[PDB]
Amino acid sequence: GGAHKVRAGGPGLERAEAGVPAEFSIWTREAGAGGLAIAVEGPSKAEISFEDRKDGSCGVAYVVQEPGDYEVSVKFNEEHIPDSPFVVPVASPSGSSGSWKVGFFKRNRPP
Repeated sequence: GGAHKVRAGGPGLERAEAGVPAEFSIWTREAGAGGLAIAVEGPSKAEISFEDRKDGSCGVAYVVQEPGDYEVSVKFNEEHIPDSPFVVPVASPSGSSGSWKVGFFKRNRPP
């Protein structure tokens, strides 16, 4: 348990543009130590990066190449946090078949 206490928010959980970094944060202070999993699923393979803010928050950014609908999931100890998975329409800025899912897993350790 503990996923219930985690929150995430940011523009990258609402809308994104192909090739533009889509950003959000995850707040894990009340949840404490446990395993955090962050994944992006959609028609292209995401590149995802993380910044451990050392204050019980995490900065996430992902970039996808192809427009379409993507799901961003955030799980804590293998359970979806509130509002996860987030469905995000990715627009063209102003195709190979199948779908991809790229996930990153790391132990959250409060400082």
